Amino acid sequence: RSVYFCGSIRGGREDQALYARIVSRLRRYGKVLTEHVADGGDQFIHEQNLNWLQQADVVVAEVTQPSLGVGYELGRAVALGKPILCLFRPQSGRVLSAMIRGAADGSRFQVWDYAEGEVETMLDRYFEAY
Amino acid sequence: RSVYFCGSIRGGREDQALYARIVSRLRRYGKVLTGGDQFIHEQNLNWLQQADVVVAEVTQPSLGVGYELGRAVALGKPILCLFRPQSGRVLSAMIRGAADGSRFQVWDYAEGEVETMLDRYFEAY
Ligand SMILES: O=P(O)(O)OC[C@H]1O[C@@H](n2cnc3c(NC4CCCC4)ncnc32)[C@H](O)[C@@H]1O
Ligand SMILES: O=P(O)(O)OC[C@H]1O[C@@H](n2cnc3c(NC4CCCC4)ncnc32)[C@H](O)[C@@H]1O
Repeated sequence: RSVYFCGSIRGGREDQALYARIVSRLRRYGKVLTEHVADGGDQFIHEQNLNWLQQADVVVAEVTQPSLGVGYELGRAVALGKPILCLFRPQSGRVLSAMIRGAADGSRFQVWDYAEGEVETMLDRYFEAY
Repeated sequence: RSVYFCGSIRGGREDQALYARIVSRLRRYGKVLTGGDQFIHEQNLNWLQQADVVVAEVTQPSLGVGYELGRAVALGKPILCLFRPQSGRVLSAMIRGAADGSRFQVWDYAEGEVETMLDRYFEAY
């Protein structure tokens, strides 16, 4: 089973520690294809990621930090019909993009509010139901 | 003929005045098309499917602008991305790496140059 994890890089690395926790937890549920997010130029990066996205069985995104790449990955993922879980922290004090919040089906595309400490329990809840 | 314009909102409205200028200039080249959030998403995707060209100002990081570009690429839309390196920011590798120089172009520009960059692209067309 393949999992594609999305999180901000050039959008900012403020949530890196949280990304590492998410990736560690995701390894219980499959192979994390994009593990370097939590640590040939741009063309290669893009194509390598697109190939991984096509292979992935599920896409998990932490969407608290605004990022073009995370948004782009989610857009491509929806077009591929992938099951998507977005995780957002309201305590950040920001309001989540209407385009992400509004993409929610509440089934194939889920957007869940969580508190920083609960990330592991949220992922367990999703992958128990998956 | 019809144009979808993308720019950061909840990502930050720092460049809002610039966006307005982009939109004014786009009017010469086509019709600019652009629960609560569910409706906004549905409306925008409808416009995106109808669009003949997609233009995005990608200087301010934004999930929504990224998502629009992802959806637009999957639909094979011609895409122009405009980026300001004098902002001090480095552009997303996923956006820059998506470019192919034809159906997906990324153009670096300086403050005051945006209209001429638009004129060139739409004169291609
Ligand atoms: O850099 P932004 O915040 O626009 O996008 C981050 C998202 O887009 C993908 N991404 C962005 N830059 C990446 C990247 N960059 C290289 C590794 C560090 C410097 C260049 N490598 C792999 N994936 C990348 C990641 O999977 C991540 O989820
Ligand atoms: O809000 P972010 O920065 O994630 O995304 C902005 C992009 O996504 C679309 N968008 C986001 N919020 C929108 C919106 N209303 C939101 C609901 C209250 C104000 C913002 N109305 C129309 N389009 C919107 C725009 O076309 C814009 O290009």
